Amino acid sequence: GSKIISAMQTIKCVVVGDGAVGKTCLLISYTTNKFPSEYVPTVFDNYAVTVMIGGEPYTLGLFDTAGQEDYDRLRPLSYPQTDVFLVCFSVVSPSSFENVKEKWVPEITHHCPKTPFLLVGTQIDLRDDPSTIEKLAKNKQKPITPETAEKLARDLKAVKYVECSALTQKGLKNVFDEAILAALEPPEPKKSRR
Repeated sequence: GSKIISAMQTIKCVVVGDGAVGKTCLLISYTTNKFPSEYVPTVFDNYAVTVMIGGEPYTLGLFDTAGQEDYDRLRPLSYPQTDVFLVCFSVVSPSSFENVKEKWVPEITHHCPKTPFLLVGTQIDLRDDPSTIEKLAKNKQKPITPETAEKLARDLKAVKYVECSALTQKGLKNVFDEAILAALEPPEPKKSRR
């Protein structure tokens, strides 16, 4: 019975995998909607901002691999929290979204198979640019197909599968509505009688 609508349930997202090695831009836009086109690691990072689905605020605390001199304990005390799982999907690489299955599912659902599973297409701003080509250029270009992505999201049945470059926003408000809907899970006392 969550309190009335709204309220920053706080959504700590655990991004797993790299996907076209371009997940940075996502976190950037996840907070500044301005990926590396005009963003770079020149200041302290790691934080949660508050977004808005339809007028409700939901913080998103992004958490990637380790990388802290402080050396946190093997078991963080964030157990009692959200901790969603943003499986970075790769539509700008050759079936890169599939290595995701190989180690990302064993890192998110085999690890925390609670519900928050969001398959998000990454670096989609280069899916149409040669930018993501050097990333692989094995195929001199190769974006995920409609039989590729659904192919593995069908294998994990995440919370939801989409595509949206960090800065593009063709579905970030959706992955963000999901990432939050995956870490804020609203009550289900809906009213029937259509």
